[PDB]
Amino acid sequence: ARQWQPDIEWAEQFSGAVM
Amino acid sequence: KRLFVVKPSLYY
Amino acid sequence: AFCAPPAYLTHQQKVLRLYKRALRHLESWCIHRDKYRYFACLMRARFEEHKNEKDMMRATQLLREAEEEFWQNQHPQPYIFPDSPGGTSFERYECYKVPEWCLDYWHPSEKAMYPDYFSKREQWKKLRMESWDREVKQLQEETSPDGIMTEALPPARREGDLPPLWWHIVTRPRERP
Amino acid sequence: SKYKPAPLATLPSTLDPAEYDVSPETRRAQVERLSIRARLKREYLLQYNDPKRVSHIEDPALIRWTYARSANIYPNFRPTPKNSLLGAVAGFGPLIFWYYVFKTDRDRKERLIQEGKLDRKFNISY
Amino acid sequence: AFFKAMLFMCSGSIIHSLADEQDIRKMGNITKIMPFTSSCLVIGSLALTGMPFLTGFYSKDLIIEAINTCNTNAWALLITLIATSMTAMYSMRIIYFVTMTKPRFPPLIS
Amino acid sequence: MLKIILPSLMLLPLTWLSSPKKTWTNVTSYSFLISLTSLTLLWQTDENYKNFSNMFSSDPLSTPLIILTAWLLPLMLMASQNHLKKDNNVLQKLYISMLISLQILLIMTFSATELIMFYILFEATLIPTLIIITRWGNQTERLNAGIYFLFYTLIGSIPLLIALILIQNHVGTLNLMILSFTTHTLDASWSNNLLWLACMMAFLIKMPLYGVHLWLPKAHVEAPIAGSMILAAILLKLGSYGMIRISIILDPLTKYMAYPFILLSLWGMIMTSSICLRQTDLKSLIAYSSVSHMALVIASIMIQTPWSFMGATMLMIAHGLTSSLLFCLANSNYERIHSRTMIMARGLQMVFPLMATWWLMASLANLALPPSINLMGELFITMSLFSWSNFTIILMGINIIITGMYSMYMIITTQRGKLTNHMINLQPSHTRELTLMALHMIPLILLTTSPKLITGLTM
Amino acid sequence: MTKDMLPGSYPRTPEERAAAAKKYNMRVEDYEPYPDDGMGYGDYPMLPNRSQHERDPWYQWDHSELRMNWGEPIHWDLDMYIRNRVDTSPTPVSWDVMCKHLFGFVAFMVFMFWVGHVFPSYQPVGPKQYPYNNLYLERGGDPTKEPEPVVHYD
Amino acid sequence: AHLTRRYLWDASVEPDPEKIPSFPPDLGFPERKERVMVATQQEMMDAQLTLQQRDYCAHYLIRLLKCKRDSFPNFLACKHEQHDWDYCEHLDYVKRMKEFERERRLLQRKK
Amino acid sequence: MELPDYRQWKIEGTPLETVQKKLAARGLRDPWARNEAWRYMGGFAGNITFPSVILKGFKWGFAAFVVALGAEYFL
Amino acid sequence: SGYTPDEKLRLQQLRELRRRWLKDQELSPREPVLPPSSLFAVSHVLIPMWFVHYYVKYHMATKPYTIVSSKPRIFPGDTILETGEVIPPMRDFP
Amino acid sequence: APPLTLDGIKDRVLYVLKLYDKIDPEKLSVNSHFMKDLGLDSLDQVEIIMAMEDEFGFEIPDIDAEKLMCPQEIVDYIADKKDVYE
Amino acid sequence: IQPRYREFPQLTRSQVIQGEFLSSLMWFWILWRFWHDSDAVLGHFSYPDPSQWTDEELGIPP
Repeated sequence: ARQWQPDIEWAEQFSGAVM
Repeated sequence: KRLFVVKPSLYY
Repeated sequence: AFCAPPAYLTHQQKVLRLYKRALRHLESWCIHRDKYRYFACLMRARFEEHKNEKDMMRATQLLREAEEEFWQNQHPQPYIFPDSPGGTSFERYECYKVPEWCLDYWHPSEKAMYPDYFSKREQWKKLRMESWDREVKQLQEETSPDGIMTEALPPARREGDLPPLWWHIVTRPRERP
Repeated sequence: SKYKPAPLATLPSTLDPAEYDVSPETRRAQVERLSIRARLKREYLLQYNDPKRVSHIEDPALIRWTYARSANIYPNFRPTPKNSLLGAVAGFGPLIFWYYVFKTDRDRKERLIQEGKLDRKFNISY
Repeated sequence: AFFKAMLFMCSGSIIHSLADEQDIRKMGNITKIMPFTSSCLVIGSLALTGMPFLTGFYSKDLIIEAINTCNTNAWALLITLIATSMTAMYSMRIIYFVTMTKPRFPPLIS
Repeated sequence: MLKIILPSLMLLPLTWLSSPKKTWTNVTSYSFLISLTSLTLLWQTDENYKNFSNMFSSDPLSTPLIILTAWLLPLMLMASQNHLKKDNNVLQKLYISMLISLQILLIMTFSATELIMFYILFEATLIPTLIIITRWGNQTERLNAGIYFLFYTLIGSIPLLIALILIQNHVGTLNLMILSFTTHTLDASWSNNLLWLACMMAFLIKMPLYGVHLWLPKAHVEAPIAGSMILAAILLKLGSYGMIRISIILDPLTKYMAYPFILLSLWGMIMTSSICLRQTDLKSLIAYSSVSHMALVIASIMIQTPWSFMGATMLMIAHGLTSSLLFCLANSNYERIHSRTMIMARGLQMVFPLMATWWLMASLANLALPPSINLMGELFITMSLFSWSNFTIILMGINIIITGMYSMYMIITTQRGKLTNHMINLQPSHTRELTLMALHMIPLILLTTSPKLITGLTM
Repeated sequence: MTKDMLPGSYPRTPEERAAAAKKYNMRVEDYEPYPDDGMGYGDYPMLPNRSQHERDPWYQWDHSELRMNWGEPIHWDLDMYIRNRVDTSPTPVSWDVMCKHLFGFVAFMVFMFWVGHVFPSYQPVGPKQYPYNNLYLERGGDPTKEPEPVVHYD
Repeated sequence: AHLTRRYLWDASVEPDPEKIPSFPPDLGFPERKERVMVATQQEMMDAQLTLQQRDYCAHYLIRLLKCKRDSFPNFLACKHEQHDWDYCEHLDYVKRMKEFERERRLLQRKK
Repeated sequence: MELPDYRQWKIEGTPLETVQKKLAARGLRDPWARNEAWRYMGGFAGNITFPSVILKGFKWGFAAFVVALGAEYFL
Repeated sequence: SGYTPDEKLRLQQLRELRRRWLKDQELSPREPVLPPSSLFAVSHVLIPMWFVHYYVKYHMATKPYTIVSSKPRIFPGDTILETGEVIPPMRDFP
Repeated sequence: APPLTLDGIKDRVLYVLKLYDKIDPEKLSVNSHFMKDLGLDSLDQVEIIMAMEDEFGFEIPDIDAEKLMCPQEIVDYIADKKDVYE
Repeated sequence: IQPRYREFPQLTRSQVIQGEFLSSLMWFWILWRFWHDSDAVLGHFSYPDPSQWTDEELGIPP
């Protein structure tokens, strides 16, 4: 129903210094 | 003797 | 259609369903009534024999043998009542069975064409809304604690109550609208 | 006996060695089955005829099905023999077959043309 | 065209008269309870067969005359003749199980 | 043409400077008027084509695409009006601006004289599409979809730039009139076969070929709607147009560098329609049908005959209209159930007996119904392919069979059956979404009444 | 929804089998994944290859014209085994003898048509005689050319 | 019944339906009178006949068509005309059977 | 509604007598034959034959034929 | 053995409710309240024939090869309306 | 082809039941059980339901035929199915 | 009109008269056009026995 926007599991992959 | 026929809307 | 089946499904109704479908396929073969009546009496004799065995390891093999010799004489085109599965007129009028909730989207130009109907319908819906919570509570406070359960749908015990889960049985569209 | 099942035209309930077992170990199986069936039936009903239920019912099994058949494929795809060979065949085999078919036809056609023979008595629009 | 239209319409009269039931095992004695429909249905079946002056002759006679006066294939001739016999057979089957035997239909007559 | 693309630019201030309550109306009405004034360039009383400047021209292949691009915008704009109705006004207006940018850039593509103009615009079209797919898609796979849809295109298009640059350094002009009258036969070397591939395997990606089509389902399934309309209606045709323009400078290499692509198109058309026969997702079913249709256009352009280019144009326009129509019809149910699964809701034609006629007509357009510009195209390219080789009808017939099957199966398992009585949220209908289907179908009937226009360069 | 409610990979442990069957709403002794040949099948159950005709027609299912319930795991092939498409219902006659009878009948028909082609049934009569040289002129004659005076006799 | 005679027994002496004028025409005929036509080509053409239909018996067909046109109501008018056409065609068919039997009796002359 | 009395559906005058006779020879008895007995009683009684069906209206047909033949003689 | 004591009561309650419902589905005598021979030939056969004859006579028979028919199948022994040319008879049969 | 009423159904059901010859025309009532009140078997009940079926021209499923053990239950079943009252 | 249970219903003169009329008209037509045109039994012309013919007619020498 609702537009999907990211969550913490989607954001945590952009915090590892090397990706 | 008569009975209500259930119809969807048929107005729009 | 109205009553839900069990799990175990003991010996007796297996035998009876065999008797029923056998008599029906015989009716199909024996088209004329005199012949079907004769051979139906003969079939009831065949079933009356071995009616009392007290050997559940003999009656079951009699059942298996009878089902096999039924399948080797299964009429390919048996009789099927219309309005029954596999037959004509089965789901014919299903295209003409519109549910009740479609009236909730009607305009106030069609509803004005049928005022007394909706006068009764609104109080029907009020009845539903009033009985719902007590109905849920009744189903909640009658759960089999051992875990196993059935599609039995207990009734209403008190007055002012309604038999639980009734709005889909009641209000089911007619078979010939 | 005188009935040979197949992948189609299956064996009925009436002739299986099962459906006549009267053991005590099949019964509790069937009973837990009926219990699950009835639990989910009462759930679907308690959601069906709840007034103030304005929407539809979500039906998560259908969603699991669609996901298993859409997105859970490549994660669980592991290349193996009978996968790689099968894919190579089913990709490049019909390709080559139709290649040689059309190639033979076109070559024969241009041959019979350049020889100055072919019956094209009225071919105008091509 | 005429045979099939008449046959199907007689069938539809027989059907809609009683309930939606379409099977000859529950049709019974239609010569008497429906004289008009039976008369027309029998006319149609007879004309479907090569009856000598009812529009089935004026083709089918020439058809079979042509096919046993031509030099094409003998198995085709033979099985077409057998099939004409079978046409007579199933026409008689309808006329028997629908129009001649005793009632098999339910007892509420409408 | 300038009189068509300056008003299209003025539609942007019309969005931003209008009231929040009188912005969809004004822009929609004025877009319809742009579509109207885009009919002056159907005044071709002669054989010579219409050059308005060094920049802009318009041939009988340009003009239908021009008109269809100008005509889709009101339809996209009204279809996009139920969703993003609860969105902030700036977000609405950004959507409108992206759609109008698509309109402008696509008109500039189909009107371009040079190939570099066409290149930079064919690639500028990626940015609105990506934004629409990503900021306004409902699901989480939209991001991977945008990446696929962008990078397939760019991978194909960089060699295209290299080949155009080569052609400029070799000839000097890169204009299409002059490349027509000055085209040297090619020496038939690997250095020129690579040129053929570089010129073609940007458009063949976008059409698409069956070897490379995975961007199109992932995008159609996940773009909100209007992106799907465009991606089915003219972005695929933006490759066919390019092939028809660029093939003239590649003779005689098309006689033998085309076997793989004709063959891939044919077999993969069969493969895609078989997929359409068995597919849980309706918005994917439409997409694989689009692949199975555009494959015929690929083969047809490869054959380079008059009948073939003709039928390609016809199929292009017809497929665009009917595919946009089918995407609208699926969105009409998705705006209520919020599910693309088709077997979920399967017993309509009770509640929506009029939309169920638009469904039927949309499908009959899809399958080969004769009095229709779909069957005219399919038949003429079938005739071209039979002239080419008589053994191709064996494949076209399998396609025809499967294409009746999946379309009628769609209709049946979506409309016919028993109503899903557990769906109280089936609201009656929108006059908006009825007018949508009417505006998609009435053109099909008109163009069937007069297909003299809808042909191409050759008729 | 979320991950634990959706499919995954082959469970390969008894506790994972149990969690998967509890996810799919099945009895653990009935759960049976696909055999891990390496494909898209993960933890999704294998169900019996039986059509939706074989389900009880009288039971008022929750999904009528599909013969399923709101849970009730869906066979992988619930786009072909529906009532509209494919029927694995039994028959009074077996597959083997049915195919044997049909193919034998067809082959006998072909053989007898060949036998009739080699043993035609001609009426004991000659060919028709056409007067003007088999109508040479009425069938594209090229009148400037002289004809071939083929002539019949009484 | 003239098919048993070649498929079952006494084969290779009964005629084939093709090659019916196998032997020459004048064998055993000291003199011959060729068959005549009475309907000329222009009449037979301008009457708009079909190629299968414009055989030796076409003049009675022309007469039948003249009847069926002029006396169009009362389409039952001229049956004698159709009788004459049918009679001439029966005689043509008898000539055809006569050629068959000639060739049959002549293949026995060999042996 | 009006219905007839249930005290007239009898087997005597039907093939149901032969049914019960063969079945008593076999050593048994048949119920329900009175239910299946209205089919063989009045109106629905009597064996109508295929000649009776196929020769329907033949009387008046032959009469009209003779009449038209006499008219043919006199005209 | 049939319905249990509770199933029978469930059934009776639902029967009462169902019968009430079906009686509530009856229409009053006022319910659908609302606000209120050759002419067939001359309005369905003659006007289309007028338009069609106009088309056939002034847009089809004008253009060259719209209407094409076979020859009128002359016979021996008739005078021709166009030229008076008498076709002769057939030579006498025996 | 007119509809059917609860009194008509009752009359027809008792008409069918007054011709089995194991149930004599007396000894029965609208609530009369078959086994305990008339000494009937199970197969006899199956034959009785067959009689109802080929009377009214429709099928009673076996699961529900196992429950019908009084003529009023039959009348209630046919009344609920065919939607008789109004 | 009314229905009738287990008994034979009263028949209208219309339907029986019309059925009798159609059937009798069929039989009249058959008798008439078979008396006149009895060319289904055999035609005006005879199938000649060829075996009994001469050979002078066929012109055969020994």
